[PDB]
Amino acid sequence: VKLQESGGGLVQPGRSLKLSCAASGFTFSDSYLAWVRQAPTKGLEWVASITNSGGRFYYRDSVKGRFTISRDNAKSTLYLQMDSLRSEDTATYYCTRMDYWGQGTTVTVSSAETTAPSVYPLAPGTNSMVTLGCLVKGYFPEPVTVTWNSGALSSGVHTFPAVLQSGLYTLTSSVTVPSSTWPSQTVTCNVAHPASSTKVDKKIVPR
Amino acid sequence: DIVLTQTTPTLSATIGQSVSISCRSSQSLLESDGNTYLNWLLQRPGQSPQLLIYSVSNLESGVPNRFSGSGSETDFTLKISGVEAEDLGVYYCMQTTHAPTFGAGTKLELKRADAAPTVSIFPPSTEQLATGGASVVCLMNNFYPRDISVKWKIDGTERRDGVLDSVTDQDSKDSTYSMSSTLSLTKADYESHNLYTCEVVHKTSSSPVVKSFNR
Amino acid sequence: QLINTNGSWHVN
Repeated sequence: VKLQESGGGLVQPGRSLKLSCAASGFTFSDSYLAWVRQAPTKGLEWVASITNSGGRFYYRDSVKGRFTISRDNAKSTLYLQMDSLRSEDTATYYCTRMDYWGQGTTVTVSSAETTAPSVYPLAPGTNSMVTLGCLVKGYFPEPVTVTWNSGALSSGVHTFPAVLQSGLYTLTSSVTVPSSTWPSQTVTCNVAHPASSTKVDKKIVPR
Repeated sequence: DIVLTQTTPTLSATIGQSVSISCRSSQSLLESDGNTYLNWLLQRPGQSPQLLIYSVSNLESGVPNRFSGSGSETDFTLKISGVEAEDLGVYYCMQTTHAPTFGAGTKLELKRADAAPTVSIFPPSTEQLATGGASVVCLMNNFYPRDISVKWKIDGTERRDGVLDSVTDQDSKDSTYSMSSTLSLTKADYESHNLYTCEVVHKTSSSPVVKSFNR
Repeated sequence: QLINTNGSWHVN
């Protein structure tokens, strides 16, 4: 049994998106199916559901009149037409028969435009362990990948969840190295933002 | 609207310990056909939800025997008879007797020895100050339990506005949490003051951990 | 058993 969602992406408010879920490994026409969403950091919500032959369906109050659940039994595919999209609709959408769930498709509804981040060093401003970091500010959408000395520094690495501010994301990433390593040897954070096709390397230099 | 209440938002367990996660319904979940449509789901970090138990007590195929479910018409329980590391995550109760609803979830975290945070304060870079604003960063790394308090003090007085916090998921290897706090200020506001302090309150110490810089 | 497929909350 396999469920694979597609159609997710970034859209401005009021715009449309159609999600699809390709099914295999079971008699599709025999299964009742649903769309379950999860807003980032939040829990699960039942969006829409449909019986094996259509005929009966359900939409949660917040999506009534905007969303349309349908299925193509001959094509083994479940659909979710989403119109008049709101920021409230930002979530990962799962296609599910309850016993089986897909990997999800992410939907981001925002007026914010794809922006590359600005990378700032976090260096101490004063026989031990030193903590250095990178402030990755003003990017959209998520995610950003942060590595230290390419893959060379992996222990003592903390990449914190991004926080939203005025439609843009900001995160910090830290690395803990021995005092004998830095500034003697180079420490660099490598920031990757696939959405804007940006790779930024920032060497951490003492203050 | 049927309200599913999972009274405990977080549970701290040791490996091999037995745990019970409760779910309370606002109305009876007994359907006219004699069935009670209450399911239990687990969602491990970065994964999609996974069905453990359906119709109060039925174990789904492929799911370990240590998971059991029981319940009345309004009170339901998922029992883990000996928690394992793979059982860590968020547990959700869910019903379809009425218009489908979920519980807010119960995070099952691992209990470890208390660990004091390693606190680090960072002044804004000269580079960012060259723009409109300044961000003052405070890190509190590898601490346990999750419960921690951070206070920002500018020239001895507390600053509440422009503060944004973020906590990592419990580390799979060391079972600790790490938190980052960012104090956002304007260049003018930043240059107006001298002493910049991060005050950290954690159960590991009676006295707060204080980290400061000047400018 | 998995879902109340016949639930009265369904529309048509």
